[PDB]
Amino acid sequence: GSYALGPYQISAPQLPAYNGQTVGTFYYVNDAGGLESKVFSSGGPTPYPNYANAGHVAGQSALFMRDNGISEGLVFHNNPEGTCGFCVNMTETLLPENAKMTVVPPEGAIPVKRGATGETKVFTGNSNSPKSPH
DNA sequence: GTACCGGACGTTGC
DNA sequence: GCAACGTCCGGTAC
Ligand SMILES: [Mg+2]
Ligand SMILES: [Zn+2]
Repeated sequence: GSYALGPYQISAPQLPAYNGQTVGTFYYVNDAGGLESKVFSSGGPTPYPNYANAGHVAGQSALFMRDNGISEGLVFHNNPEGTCGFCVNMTETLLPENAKMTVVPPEGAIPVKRGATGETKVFTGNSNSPKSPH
């Protein structure tokens, strides 16, 4: 399908085959009207190791939106197992208040473990901010 | 190499 | 109310 982001109607872009590391592409709209994109990769150092979803594509996207003050965003990833239950329950925490970010798993995704979902999830950030690690 | 630990948030089962 | 459970993660004990 095609998802709306401001005035744009964007579909899923080409992503590398899932090798074991989840790679994703994140789209937003700049303070002018143009469409910008950034690639996020699983792993890497995170400022919140106390949140199990901070190392994921959805968590890195949420933290990016919080840092750069982005209100709307749209991310596509390539993980066939879907979006983990952590990213389901803690994204709105990580996300700044009233920020809208939809996470689109690859089409045809099949969850395996508990909490993982294969459908699109539209998160709405809550007034809660992430707890400091120390 | 395998096997756990662990913060943290909401869900499910009891 | 409480126990298990969820990583795309590192880190620690065998
Ligand atoms: Mg929040
Ligand atoms: Zn996740």
